[PDB]
Amino acid sequence: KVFGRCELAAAMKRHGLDNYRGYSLGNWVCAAKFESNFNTQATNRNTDGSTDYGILQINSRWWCNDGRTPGSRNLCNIPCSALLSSDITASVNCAKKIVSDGNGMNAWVAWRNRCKGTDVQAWIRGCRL
Repeated sequence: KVFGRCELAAAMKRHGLDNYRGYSLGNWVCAAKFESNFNTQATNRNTDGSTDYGILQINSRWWCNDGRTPGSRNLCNIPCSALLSSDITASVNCAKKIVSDGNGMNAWVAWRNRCKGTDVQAWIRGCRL
């Protein structure tokens, strides 16, 4: 499912992501935009052979099991197919785990190189949330 900008923001707020570990809702929308483009089915193979899954392009190396990432962990205890569901609940649950560590939303390359430092608030602008 390809989300709308505001639709998604609204859904993430519902899931306890607005200012989660100090990161306002616009940061999360911005990340989704440049990670998946709001498409929950986005998958992307990494050079190391791990695969990024879903709306927030969560990685098989650490967070989920795709059954083909040798030497990996599954710290969110989920199949990576759980991350392509149009119900964003496992993506968001697993995001809270990733951001709660020590590198924050710097774990998301697209956030760091495309959101960090921006007027991220623009991503929830004109959204009835």
